[PDB]
Amino acid sequence: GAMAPSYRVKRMDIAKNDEECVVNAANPRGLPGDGVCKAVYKKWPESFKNSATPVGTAKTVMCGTYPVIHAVGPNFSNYTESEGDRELAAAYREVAKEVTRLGVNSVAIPLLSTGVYSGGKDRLTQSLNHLFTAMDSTDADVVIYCRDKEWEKKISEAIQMRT
Ligand SMILES: [Cl-]
Ligand SMILES: [Cl-]
Ligand SMILES: [Cl-]
Repeated sequence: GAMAPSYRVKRMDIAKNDEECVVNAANPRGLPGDGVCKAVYKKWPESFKNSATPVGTAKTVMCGTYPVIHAVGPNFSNYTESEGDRELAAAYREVAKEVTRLGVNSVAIPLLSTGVYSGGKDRLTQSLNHLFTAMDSTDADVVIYCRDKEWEKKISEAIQMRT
């Protein structure tokens, strides 16, 4: 575990992370996809061997010795708000199980279901709060990756609020 487990936020491409493993915002079919998923496919394409997994789950595939945790959030275009919220919470719970099992001291994580799976809604707070619920009991250093300047400020504020 990390000496003093922390949360941090960075505004940059998660494919250039400085952590011991990465969480992909995957699709259920293990396809290259777009956004975070396409960046992850370009950087770790070996990790997409048998990476298909259902919504609300995470499946880890090694690229060399570097673990890629494929986490499948719900597409809110297809799910009800209620069922989508349950599957989004579940995906993060499965990420915490994998991070624990791998014994890593640090993980790079995107906000699941906040881009093309958002159903056109701002889900920063919803997604981040499910991330915290799952990861708070882990002792890995968590580094959240985002691309928008206003998102970086709001995520940083939420981290700092808990102290
Ligand atoms: Cl970048
Ligand atoms: Cl997304
Ligand atoms: Cl973003």
